[PDB]
This record gives sequence, C-alpha cells and structure tokens, in this order.
Amino acid sequence: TLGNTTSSVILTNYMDTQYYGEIGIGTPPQTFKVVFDTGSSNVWVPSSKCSRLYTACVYHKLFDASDSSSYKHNGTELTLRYSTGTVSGFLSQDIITVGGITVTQMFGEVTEMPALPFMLAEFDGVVGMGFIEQAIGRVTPIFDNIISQGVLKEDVFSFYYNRDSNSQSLGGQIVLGGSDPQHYEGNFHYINLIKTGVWQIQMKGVSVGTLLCEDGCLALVDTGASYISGSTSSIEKLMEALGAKKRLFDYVVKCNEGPTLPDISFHLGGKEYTLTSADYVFQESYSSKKLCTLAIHAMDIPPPTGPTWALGATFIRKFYTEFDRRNNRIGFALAR
Ligand SMILES: *[C@@H]1O[C@H](CO)[C@@H](O[C@@H]2O[C@H](CO)[C@@H](O)[C@H](O)[C@H]2NC(C)=O)[C@H](O)[C@H]1NC(C)=O
Ligand SMILES: c1ccc(-c2nc(NCc3ccco3)c3ccccc3n2)cc1
Repeated sequence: TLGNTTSSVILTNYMDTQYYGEIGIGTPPQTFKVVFDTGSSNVWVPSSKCSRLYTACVYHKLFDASDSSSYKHNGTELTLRYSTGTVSGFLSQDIITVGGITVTQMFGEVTEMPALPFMLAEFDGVVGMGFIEQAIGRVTPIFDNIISQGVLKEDVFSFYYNRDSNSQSLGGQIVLGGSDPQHYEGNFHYINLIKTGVWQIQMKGVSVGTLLCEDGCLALVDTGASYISGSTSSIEKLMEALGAKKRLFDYVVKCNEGPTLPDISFHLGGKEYTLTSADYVFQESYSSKKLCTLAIHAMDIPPPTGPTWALGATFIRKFYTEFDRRNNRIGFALAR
C-alpha cells in the first residue's frame, strides 16, 4: 500500500568518507548519528550497557533503555560483521524517528565496539537499508517497517552525497519514498538487481583510460562504503594501470600526477559511468614529494555476495542513486 508521503533525512559529510544523518530512539528521543547503509540490513547504536573499557563507547552516544518509556526488551544476542569491523550486543525494540517518520523498530544495542575502527567513526551507529534477506537475526529492517505503514508515495529511497567543503553546504540527503530533482539532472538509467535481497547489480566492464570485468562481474551499490572497491586481484590490476603504490590500507600516487591520471569507467546497464581523477583522487597537494590517497580500495567481500565490486560514496557523489524496492532495480542519474 502506497500513501502520499516523502520524507528527507539531511546528511552530514565528514571528510568525504562518512555520510551520516540523525535518528531519534525512544521516549523521549535519544539522538544518534547514523550511516544509512544499503550494504547491510540491521539497525544498531551503541548501548549504555557497553563497558567503558571499550573506549569507542566512551566517545559515542549510548542508548539508555532505562531512560525510554517506549522501550521493549528482547535481549537476543547479535553480532554484525562489516568489512572494516565487527560489533556485538543484543536486540531491543523502541520507537525510532527518521525524517519525521516514526516507526517501531527492533535494533541492536551494541555492547562490544572495537576501538579500531570505531574510535575513528564520527557516526554512532548504522541504519541498514538492505533487504530482510541479509538481516542478521531475521530482524525486519527499518525501511520494510516504514513501507508497512503505507505512508510512502513510492517503495523507493534515494541518496545524494555532496562533495565536502562551508558549513552552509548540504552534506547529503536521503529521500524516503522518492527522489529529489534538485540533486540530479538528466534521466535515471536503471539496472535490475541480480536478485531481490541485495542491492547488487551486474557490471559489464571496468575501463581505465576495457582492462577489467571483461566477461561481467558484480557491483554492490553500497551507500555505507566510503570508496569504490574491487577484489584484490582487480584492484592490483586497476592500480598497476594507474601507477599507484600499495600501502597497508590504501593506494597512493605522487600528488603531482593525481590531476592527469586516466578516467575510470564502470559499464552498468546501458550506460558508461565515468569518473575522472578529480572524482577519485584526494588532491590534498600538487607536490611530487607528497602522496595522495585514492578513493578506490581493495576489499574482498566473501560469498555469497562476493567476490564483488562495491560502488560507495566515491561513485554516489557523482551519480545520484535511487534504490527501487517495488521494481527491484537501482537508478543512477548525474548528481548536481
Ligand atoms: C525476541 O524477539 C523474537 C522475534 O520476535 C521472539 O521470538 C518469537 O517468540 C515467540 C514466542 O514468544 C514465538 O512464537 C515466535 O515464533 C518467535 N519468533 C522467532 C522469529 O523466533 C522472542 O520471544 C523475543 N525474546 C524476548 C525475550 O522478548
Ligand atoms: C573509520 C571508522 C569507522 C568506519 C566505518 N564506516 C562505515 N561507513 C562509512 C560511510 C558512510 C557513508 C559512506 O561511507 C561503516 C559502515 C557500516 C559499518 C561499519 C562502518 N565503519 C570507517 C572508518
């Protein structure tokens, strides 16, 4: 059932790598900064029950069930394993407000929150925008619960991620139930999902200056990933072609060579989605003696989802993305 509501969540852009918005949990609302992540399907925030020996819990907002009159205990343990780290804790139910939509939502109260990486998170928690099929503990995801209310105009949500800057700039925007034509131009071009249950599409090629994915591969369209990622062997080849040098967590080029690195193009559906070096180089200098990191990383995502590329914020900054649950497709349009 479809209504006439669309709702928007204003996002903050932290250093082009973490895009997060606000949710309120409980009565009265406890506010949390959260990443909205199409790569996962669970909601979690740090818990007041998190031992303060987890320094990440000292440095983030903690949900306190004992201050919420709308809290409903559950207590089933859950562990959520992401590509960059793991959190563990237990299930709780409470009222969650997101863009002025209020939903009764089961979520994780995280009691184990590793300092690496979570001391480096500006956000507190995560709101998974993936399908119930990938939800740990079969917890109904938030967007599914919003859809059940029958208020949303369309069974879709859309992501705009801005370039960083100053504070008057909008970091980004999620539209629940539609899209915002203020943040894209031209027409959407749609690629059907490989299957329902994951925001993943076929990719027909990756070109540097068709070097890779020549017989097709997978692209997870991942709003919770900072970067474009490929498999180690893909990225090793991609980076050799860019003249980039591998470091522990990233690849770098000499900053003076950054501006003249070749275009990288991603063949999705009918269209080529092209990034110039300005879209994937963190140009912090123009010096031959400084190293500039690339917004393309190696990430071996395990099966059944991987091996797969992930199109994260690096991609979404250039291409406004609509996630269409009704038609099991993803639409891209040129962001403005
Ligand atoms: C935590 O939530 C789960 C899921 O809703 C509850 O499990 C259900 O329990 C009822 C009986 O109370 C069963 O009839 C359902 O079949 C269970 N569902 C699933 C998916 O397992 C569980 O009871 C809750 N636990 C607590 C302590 O509140
Ligand atoms: C330091 C500390 C924490 C992270 C990090 N970042 C995540 N997403 C970043 C993001 C948001 C929007 C686009 O990209 C993330 C998502 C899901 C689970 C864990 C995560 N941990 C990264 C660096």
